[PDB]
Amino acid sequence: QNEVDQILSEFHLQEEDLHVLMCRMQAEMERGLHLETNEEASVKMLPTYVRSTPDGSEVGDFLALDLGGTNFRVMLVKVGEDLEGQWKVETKHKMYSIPVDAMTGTAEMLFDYIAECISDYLDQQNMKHKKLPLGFTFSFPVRNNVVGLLRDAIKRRGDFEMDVVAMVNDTVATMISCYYEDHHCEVGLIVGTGCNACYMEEMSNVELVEGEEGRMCVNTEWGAFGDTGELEDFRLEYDRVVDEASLNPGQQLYEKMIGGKYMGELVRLVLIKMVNENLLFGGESSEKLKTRGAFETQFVSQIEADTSDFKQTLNILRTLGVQATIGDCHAVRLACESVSTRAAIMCSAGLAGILNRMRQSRREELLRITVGVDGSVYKLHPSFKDKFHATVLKLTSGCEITFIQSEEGSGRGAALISAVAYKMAV
Amino acid sequence: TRKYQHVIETPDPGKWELAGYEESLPISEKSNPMTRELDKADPSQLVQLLRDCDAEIFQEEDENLIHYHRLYSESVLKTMGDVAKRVQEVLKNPDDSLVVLSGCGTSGRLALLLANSFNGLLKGLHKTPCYCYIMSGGDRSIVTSQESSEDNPQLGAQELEKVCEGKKNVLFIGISCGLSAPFIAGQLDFCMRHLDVYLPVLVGFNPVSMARNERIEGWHSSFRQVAERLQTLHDSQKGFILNPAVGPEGVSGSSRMKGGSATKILLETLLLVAHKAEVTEKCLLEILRTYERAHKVTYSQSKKIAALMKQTATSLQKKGHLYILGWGTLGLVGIMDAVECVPTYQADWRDVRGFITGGYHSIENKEGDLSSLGPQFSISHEDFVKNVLPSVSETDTVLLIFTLDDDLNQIEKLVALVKEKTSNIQVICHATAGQYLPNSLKKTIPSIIGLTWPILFLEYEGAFIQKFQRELSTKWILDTVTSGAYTLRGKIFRNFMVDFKINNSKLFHRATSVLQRLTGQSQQRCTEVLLQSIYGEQTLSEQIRNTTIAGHVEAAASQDKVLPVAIVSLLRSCTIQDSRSRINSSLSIRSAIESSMN
Ligand SMILES: O=C(CO)[C@@H](O)[C@H](O)[C@H](O)COP(=O)(O)O
Ligand code: NA
Repeated sequence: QNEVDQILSEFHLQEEDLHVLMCRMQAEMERGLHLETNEEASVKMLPTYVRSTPDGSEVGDFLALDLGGTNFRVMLVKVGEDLEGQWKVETKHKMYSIPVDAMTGTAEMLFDYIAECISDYLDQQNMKHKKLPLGFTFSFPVRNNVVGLLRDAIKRRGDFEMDVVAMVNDTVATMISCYYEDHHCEVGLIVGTGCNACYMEEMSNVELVEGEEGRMCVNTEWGAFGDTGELEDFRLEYDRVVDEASLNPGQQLYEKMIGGKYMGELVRLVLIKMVNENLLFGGESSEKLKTRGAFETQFVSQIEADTSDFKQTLNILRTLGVQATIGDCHAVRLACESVSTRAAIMCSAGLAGILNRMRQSRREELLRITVGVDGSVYKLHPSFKDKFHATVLKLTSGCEITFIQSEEGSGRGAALISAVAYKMAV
Repeated sequence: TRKYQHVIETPDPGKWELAGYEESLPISEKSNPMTRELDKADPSQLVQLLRDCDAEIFQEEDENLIHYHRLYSESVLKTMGDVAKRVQEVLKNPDDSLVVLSGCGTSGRLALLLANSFNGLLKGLHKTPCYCYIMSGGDRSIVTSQESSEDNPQLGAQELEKVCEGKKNVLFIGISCGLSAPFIAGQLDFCMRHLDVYLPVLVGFNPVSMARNERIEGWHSSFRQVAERLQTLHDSQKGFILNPAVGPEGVSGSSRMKGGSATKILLETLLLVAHKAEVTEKCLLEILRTYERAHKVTYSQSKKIAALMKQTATSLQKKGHLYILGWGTLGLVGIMDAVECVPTYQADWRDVRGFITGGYHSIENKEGDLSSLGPQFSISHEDFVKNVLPSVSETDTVLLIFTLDDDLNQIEKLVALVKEKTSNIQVICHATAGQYLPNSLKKTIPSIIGLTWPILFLEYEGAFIQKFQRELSTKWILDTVTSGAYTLRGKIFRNFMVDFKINNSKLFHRATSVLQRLTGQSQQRCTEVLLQSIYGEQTLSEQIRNTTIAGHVEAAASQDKVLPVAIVSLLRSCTIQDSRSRINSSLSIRSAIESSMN
């Protein structure tokens, strides 16, 4: 009774603890934005091509790439004002036929032809050196990687230049997609298997881009928050066991606490802890439950959304090879509840730290801003979203936050961006 | 920093901006007041001093005080815009037109660098090359220092004519830091006698009234007279003189530093505008700001630079060598700093050597491969592995300069070979924000001078500005490392050189100038004791007293401790032989002067 409450209390965090977490996040953001200490900073704060600069570029400008069989579709997306000065987005495209030799040939000559099609259409539209945000959608026939191969193809030509940050990720793609429908959206967030965030930072604050005027989307890569030890007084023993047992010992610490990848693993370790203390399952678990990765993350989501009769809970634990009691299922649910709640409040602190930064940097006593969101654990997990929303609003005092989910049924990345852009054009 | 917007803090003016400060010498020959005691400074202090001298490059003038024209002056910026517009006309007609860059020593090597750079810029746009380079040597001077080939105004005018054969429009850019080189003087003279096809442009950092007014032996005019001729054409837009004052060098005379750096900054910025407009003041300031960014990034690694300096110093002390291995154009920049160690600091060519990826094919010199000319002309990585590598010891220091876009694999394996011979491996690594050094190289390398460069949204030209940033950054590091190391070795008296082989006219007049400032006697007596030391004879005859300076140079070229002996013999009254024995009995050349100083 009280024994299981003392075990699950290690995950609990007070409102004061969430405050230091978001302030320590802000410090790592500032450290990553500075050119001096960006090398050793845990949070890189990587600059992108998504920008609102006086050179004509706007948020929503995008070059979408889509390969399918032997067809290659380049899509030019440009946003701006019309005659009335009202917001407007345009869409253009062109089809290409991949040579049979290039399809069977090595990846080099594939991207060589790809880069050739890109250069050809950019010259035709006169935007070859505008450095537009890039995105790839692949679908080959049934018989650092993609950006690196495209860079090498452009280098082999040499008629234009591309950077390693040219290709946007799914987080940035979420921001742009939601921006097309709500232009107050200046923050992107994905809380799925992994966790990342992006926001519109003042150009003058970004020292990794030689520019002083305008704004630019900053891909934080904040999953590595705590890699330099500034999160050690927030990480429990279960978190350390998970880390050392992973494929990257010491990396992505923050992501391993709020991400869904090791959510089931954390619950499993806690369950085993209770079993060894004779608080669960009579003191013995099946050989299955004692194996790493046996307790899936989807299990956690289902148990948290189950009735009081524990229909699904009993069903899952039966599959794991354990006849659980009603009291056991209650203890397991609380364990699932404890881990997911910590993930929700810490992810809230991070986002609140970003929002508070923007508010302080834009000199507004009331920041009107929309946050685009996506991810399996945000969308599907029941109690997560509400606990998330409540905790930001509690920590973002001085901001009016609106949340909108990505358009379901359009996909991720470039596919999502292209679909929403085409919808706003028509 | 009030007039224009800057991104780097420059030192406040500035005693050298006063006409009363060493009026005998022109700006390029004056001693920098900031480094009055550079001879007694630890590694980190030397970095600070030289970082301040290079910062003086970006200083703007105060119009109300009426001093020298600086980099950020209305006239200087306007001149750059005018020359740029002339470059365009050359580029509009790639068939019959040609831009020619010419210089001596460092200026010559820089001319080659910028010529190939903008040739590759045009090649990227599928255009034909329009840039050619001319240097005193010629191409043998890319690996060896031929200072003697500077005093020939005839041979300069001929080579210029030989290159532009058949061309209808030629824009000539002669480079003299300087305004002293007869080679460049003869070329400008030849241009002004053929204004129908030649448009002369002089690049320097001394006022026209500070050029050498001494009659160039075996010729009709002095440099100042030829310059004043171009200045009359300048007011009529017929020719152009681009001479912003940049200030004295950290070690006086060493025009390979600020003079070289400013020349690279000045011309690249000028030419970049030409290709961009293919002209506003807004344009130049955008490009110049990136060079200021290059200065800030470079000296933010001052700790690492100081370590590399002391490391090279310890190597030289243990009779060791510094081997500079560079990738791409950074390899050529590595050579430019290695070649100037022989004449400046009286070093063997074996002491400091540079190599490039890969060979002369990357240098793109017009005379092709020169490897057959001797052992020192083998300058590729393959040549380094084949010949140099199996002989280096622990006391040697191997430096590597590359980017994060080079073959990281062939670099990784190269470290393994060098570690087999020596532990002293230093690495200068460039990177674009935000690409990061792999743990492979990071855990293999001891200490690394890493430089991160901000993203540039400057259209097609951004990529080249990036390259120029990396080249200039590497130069400053190599400039400071090499100069700082030999400073720690005791090759500098205060902030000027005392012991150097008089290999040309400028060095002869400089040796005279050194005698004038250490003693109180006139130029008459200084030339005497200098000649007394060169020919050894106490009482100069008449066959040598009426011999031209070019003859004295040919006689002083094979003499050691020329100037130091002449200094002591004048400082304290004694025979040249007595002065010569007093030096051999002293622990150092510097100590022989300080003891004779009082
Ligand atoms: O580098 C040096 C000295 O460090 C010389 O090789 C110069 O390159 C040469 O003196 C150029 O001549 P001026 O530019 O001074 O006229
Ligand atoms: Na910036």
